[PDB]
Amino acid sequence: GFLSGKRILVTGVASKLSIAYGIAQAMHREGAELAFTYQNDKLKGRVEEFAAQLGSDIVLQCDVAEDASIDTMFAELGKVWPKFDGFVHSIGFAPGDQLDGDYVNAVTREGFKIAHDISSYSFVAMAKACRSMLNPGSALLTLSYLGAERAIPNYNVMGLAKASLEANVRYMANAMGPEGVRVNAISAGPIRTLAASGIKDFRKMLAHCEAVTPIRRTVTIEDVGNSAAFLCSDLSAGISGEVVHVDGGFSIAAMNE
Amino acid sequence: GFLSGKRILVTGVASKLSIAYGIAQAMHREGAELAFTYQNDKLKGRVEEFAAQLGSDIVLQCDVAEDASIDTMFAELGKVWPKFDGFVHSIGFAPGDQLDGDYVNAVTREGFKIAHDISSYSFVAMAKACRSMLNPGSALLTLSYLGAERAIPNYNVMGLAKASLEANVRYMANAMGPEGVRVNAISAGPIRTLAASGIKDFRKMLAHCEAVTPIRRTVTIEDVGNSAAFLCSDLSAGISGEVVHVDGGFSIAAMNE
Amino acid sequence: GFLSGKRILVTGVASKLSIAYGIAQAMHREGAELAFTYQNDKLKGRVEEFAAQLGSDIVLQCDVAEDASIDTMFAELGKVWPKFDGFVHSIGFAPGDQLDGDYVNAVTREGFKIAHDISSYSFVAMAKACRSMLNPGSALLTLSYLGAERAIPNYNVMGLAKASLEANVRYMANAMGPEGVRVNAISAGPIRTLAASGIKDFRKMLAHCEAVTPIRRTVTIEDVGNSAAFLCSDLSAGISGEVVHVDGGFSIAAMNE
Amino acid sequence: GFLSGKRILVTGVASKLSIAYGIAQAMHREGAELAFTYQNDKLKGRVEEFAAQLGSDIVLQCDVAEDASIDTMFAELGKVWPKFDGFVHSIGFAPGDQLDGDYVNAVTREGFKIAHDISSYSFVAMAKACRSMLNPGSALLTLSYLGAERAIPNYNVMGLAKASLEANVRYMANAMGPEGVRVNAISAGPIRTLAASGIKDFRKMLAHCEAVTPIRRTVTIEDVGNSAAFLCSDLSAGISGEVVHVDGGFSIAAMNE
Ligand SMILES: [C]C1=[C][C]=C(S(=O)(=O)N2N=[C]C3=C([C]=[C][C]=[C]3)[B@]2([O])O[C]2[C]([O])[C]([C]OP(=O)([O-])OP([O])(=O)O[C][C]3O[C](N4[C]=NC5=C4N=[C]N=C5[N])[C]([O])[C]3[O])O[C]2[N+]2=[C][C]=[C]C(C([N])=O)=[C]2)[C]=[C]1
Ligand SMILES: [C]C1=[C][C]=C(S(=O)(=O)N2N=[C]C3=C([C]=[C][C]=[C]3)[B@]2([O])O[C]2[C]([O])[C]([C]OP(=O)([O-])OP([O])(=O)O[C][C]3O[C](N4[C]=NC5=C4N=[C]N=C5[N])[C]([O])[C]3[O])O[C]2[N+]2=[C][C]=[C]C(C([N])=O)=[C]2)[C]=[C]1
Ligand SMILES: [C]C1=[C][C]=C(S(=O)(=O)N2N=[C]C3=C([C]=[C][C]=[C]3)[B@]2([O])O[C]2[C]([O])[C]([C]OP(=O)([O-])OP([O])(=O)O[C][C]3O[C](N4[C]=NC5=C4N=[C]N=C5[N])[C]([O])[C]3[O])O[C]2[N+]2=[C][C]=[C]C(C([N])=O)=[C]2)[C]=[C]1
Ligand SMILES: [C]C1=[C][C]=C(S(=O)(=O)N2N=[C]C3=C([C]=[C][C]=[C]3)[B@]2([O])O[C]2[C]([O])[C]([C]OP(=O)([O-])OP([O])(=O)O[C][C]3O[C](N4[C]=NC5=C4N=[C]N=C5[N])[C]([O])[C]3[O])O[C]2[N+]2=[C][C]=[C]C(C([N])=O)=[C]2)[C]=[C]1
Repeated sequence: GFLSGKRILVTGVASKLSIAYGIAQAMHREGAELAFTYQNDKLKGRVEEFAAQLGSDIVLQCDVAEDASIDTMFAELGKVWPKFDGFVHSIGFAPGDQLDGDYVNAVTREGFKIAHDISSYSFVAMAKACRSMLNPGSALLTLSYLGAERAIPNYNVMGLAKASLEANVRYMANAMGPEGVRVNAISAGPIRTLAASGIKDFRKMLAHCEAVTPIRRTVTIEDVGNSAAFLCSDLSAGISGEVVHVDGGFSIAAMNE
Repeated sequence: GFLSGKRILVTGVASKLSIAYGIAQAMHREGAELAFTYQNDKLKGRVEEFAAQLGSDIVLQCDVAEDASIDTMFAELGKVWPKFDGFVHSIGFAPGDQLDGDYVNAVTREGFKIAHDISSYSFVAMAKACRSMLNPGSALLTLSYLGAERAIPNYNVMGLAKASLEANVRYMANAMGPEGVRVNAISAGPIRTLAASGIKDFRKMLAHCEAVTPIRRTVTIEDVGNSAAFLCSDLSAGISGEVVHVDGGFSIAAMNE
Repeated sequence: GFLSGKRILVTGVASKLSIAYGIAQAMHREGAELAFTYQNDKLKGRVEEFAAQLGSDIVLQCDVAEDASIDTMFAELGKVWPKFDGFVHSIGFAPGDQLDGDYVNAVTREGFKIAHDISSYSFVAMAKACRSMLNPGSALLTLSYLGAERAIPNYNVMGLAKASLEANVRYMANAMGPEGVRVNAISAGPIRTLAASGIKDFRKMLAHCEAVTPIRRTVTIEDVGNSAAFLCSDLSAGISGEVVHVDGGFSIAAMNE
Repeated sequence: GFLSGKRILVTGVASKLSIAYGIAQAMHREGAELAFTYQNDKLKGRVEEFAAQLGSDIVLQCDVAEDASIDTMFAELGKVWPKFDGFVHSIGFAPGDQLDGDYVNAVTREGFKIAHDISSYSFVAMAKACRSMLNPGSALLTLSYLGAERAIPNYNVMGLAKASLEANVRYMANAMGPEGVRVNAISAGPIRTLAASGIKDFRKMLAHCEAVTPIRRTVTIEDVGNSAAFLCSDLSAGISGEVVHVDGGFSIAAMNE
């Protein structure tokens, strides 16, 4: 496949509904060698199981809240992947109280802080820590949301964190391009799922989106995974510092009703 | 390849330096069946020759200045491709007097008109004419330039035409998504070439670009072709109405010096 | 008045409800000396009457479709204002057939032509004609619509025209900057009126807007007039090449329902 | 004055050269009643003196790092202004180590934290504290920089902070709109000063700008003050959630050299 020869590290797998699961599957199908991380002991077994299904046994703990955890993970990856071709950052977080109702009333100093630490800083943290082990032609990827560009109900502070993330993509791209590294983000649409969200009234969001999206449907983790694989392959060599909208055209339309 | 089974029509091939040549090569490598058009008798033989090299013998005349030429071409394609999976619009034009010096002084009613007719209207003209023969899952693609988003010296009126083009992409995406059609544009960087441009002081443009581009180089028709092939494949199903910047991050940086 | 000592030329007044009327009223209130042009005989008296109310007797014909018309209007204007300080361009026209239905179907070569010629080229056309009559510190203004940036049902090719116009603003800005001239555009939201708009199902556009607009109402020609006055005044000295949205935060929110 | 009958609170005055000083001067000139806050004891007298010149004796301390500080400042402010009409937020801070060199290297968890906390969260923090003291028709203003939108050498994490701030503007705009409050930001260009900036090789930023800025000069706190006054006045009633660029067309041109 177009990823054959590539050794990628994938984060934020938590279930078969996880965007990163979809990305992992796709990258594997295009012939990449994958490594996985997990946040805690609660997820360890699920990921190990998924890993194995995708021919991997490089499963490491990483909680991006702790620089030490990041360092230690990269230290262990190195034993087996002294050098590698990048990573997919699919992590995010904020306290629930934060995503409910009036943004001004909801937001707090600490929530803002957490949302931004986990959801935005963490991406560069990882780059900072594995910078030396990345190969030229390596690609870093993160996932964002329209929430960052427009004010979305209930999305509240994640909107801010995402905007920070997308700026991060650009500052990182600029900093690392000269050494062979490309950095982009995929801004995906709300994915239709069964589970339950943090975004309040997500179910509606999905409903409305399908009706007014040019392609007339929500996207899938497949849709998202296919773009990520491309964006992480040498086929995208000319693209860096970009936020690609994978939302079936939702963002470019208006008043479709 | 990821384009296997796909029947694409490619325009604007004029030489081995043509962006569309690069797109054609790439699409062919990913297993698509290609058809070509040519503007006039002066180019007919070169294209026929390229076509053959890419296993095609569907070479038709099309001058997008004439609706009749468009209709007639689509009529003939139909004999052999009653239905097909889209097309790549890589056409553009403006009178030379137009791209030299102060924009206000240079621009004229007629130049503006021509630039916009050929460079922007032509894309929807083609869609209008082959709408009925497109298959669900079909993808339409055009090529644009930063010139459309920023004021670029000498680029003058093409800048306007390009802005019209990029708006066209969105209006077309919105109109055709519901029937299975996706429409995007690639905004490519200035490509390093030997030939001579219409854009005055292009050589400099290339020079400056390489120095301040995050990847530290100009892109290639390969870079561009690889993105187009992806954007025309089912791998991009979740992307429509988008203007993807394939310029190695040039647009996202500033004052790099 | 912050406009005191300015001679500004106002285009496209056609009723007490026209956006240009509101721009005129504000400018006059802020101390500007005004002049008016009208499109054709049928509007002569009306405009002649408004002008009276606005303490002016400078009323000329000008059909932007004709270069000679523009040359002449300025030739005449200069008999009384050999130098002035900016002209407000509130003009645009598409054939109605163009504004209803599927863009791709509705669109036509001629329709496209006319829309851009009148709605876009015209703005530079006038700049070009009075360039030497302008004083340092002059400012040119035009009026856009969100349709330039997003696909909006029925707006169709007007959307492409506006996009072209907004690109014009920057090119013009970049060319006349060094000689003391600023060029900007105001992108107004839909203004609730009683008459009938050439734009299809506009009433609904109105209803929807107020509900989801952050300020919870539609803007007035008053609101628009005021921003207009400011942008043509020395108070906006640091602003050029700008598309200022004056639509109550509408373009920035998403899924407010 | 178009600000007559308004009570506006001004933040971040630290010298005669501070952007807030210029915003104050303009607002005062346009008839606004002003109040000031200072960060710490070391600035008390200075601000107390400016205020005097600006016909005010409302001078309070406020360190946005502390919620209690904000609560108290407003508690005190309310003894004299139980209701007012908007506060101007001209505050931001990063640790210097952060602003020099390779972003990825320079950056650090704490640096990132502080930058966003002070430069971004603070703005909503204040909104949140005086929300009930605000009159219908109030307006909040903040100051950004192009670094939010583009990667700029050395600006580094401040770039992420600003991006976060600009997202805040929209979220805030969308939340307080219905209750009569507008929120906007002015993205100013680099202002030529004599002192020394915490920002690295800034002088050069200055030199470069004037050369390539469409108006061919840097903006003044005067230019910025004026736009500021307007945006906090009823004249800008139709404007909310907006990032107005006040940098002489700089962000819009490309390759002017
Ligand atoms: C409260 C809350 C939480 C969280 C959040 S986040 O994450 O951020 N998100 N989510 C979801 C969503 C979103 C958006 C929209 C919609 C939805 B977001 O905002 O973003 C997202 C993210 O980023 C990504 C992913 O997602 P998904 O796949 O879905 O997810 P999950 O499965 O859950 O996963 C996640 C992950 O992460 C991790 N972490 C956390 N924390 C941590 C971690 N790691 C390490 N460390 C630490 N500390 C966990 O574990 C998991 O695994 O993508 C995105 N998106 C985008 C777009 C769209 C989407 C959808 N879904 O549709 C998604 C918020 C709130
Ligand atoms: C004067 C002048 C002319 C022209 C023009 S255009 O075309 O538009 N262009 N070119 C170039 C350039 C540009 C931009 C930038 C740079 C450069 B533009 O603006 O755009 C472009 C286009 O669109 C496309 C393509 O290109 P290329 O590939 O290079 O080209 P060629 O080879 O030349 O080819 C073209 C074509 O077309 C055709 N046509 C015409 N006309 C017509 C036609 N067809 C049909 N009909 C009619 N009527 C011919 O024949 C040929 O084949 O892409 C683009 N780009 C973008 C970006 C970048 C680039 C580079 N190169 O770098 C490109 C202008 C002015
Ligand atoms: C069918 C058609 C379509 C369109 C047109 S227009 O003009 O272009 N428009 N209208 C309306 C509207 C719009 C948009 C949106 C909405 C609505 B549009 O597109 O735009 C507009 C314009 O531009 C301006 C102003 O308007 P108004 O004021 O409303 O209107 P009127 O009153 O009618 O005025 C106009 C004018 O122009 C003129 N012209 C024409 N042609 C010509 C002229 N002049 C000279 N020459 C020539 N050739 C007449 O006469 C008159 O005065 O603004 C805009 N806007 C924007 C935004 C918003 C708005 C509202 N309304 O809301 C508006 C056409 C047709
Ligand atoms: C090292 C560092 C960095 C940064 C900062 S900041 O503030 O942030 N900045 N600065 C400067 C600049 C910028 C940008 C660009 C350029 C330059 B930034 O980033 O920003 C700015 C700001 O925001 C505003 C204002 O500024 P200015 O006026 O210039 O300054 P000053 O005078 O110094 O002021 C400030 C203020 O703040 C305050 N704070 C702090 N912290 C705190 C406070 N308060 C309270 N609390 C707390 N905690 C002090 O005190 C003072 O007063 O604007 C801006 N900008 C924009 C644009 C442009 C510009 C110019 N300059 O050009 C500016 C820091 C550090």
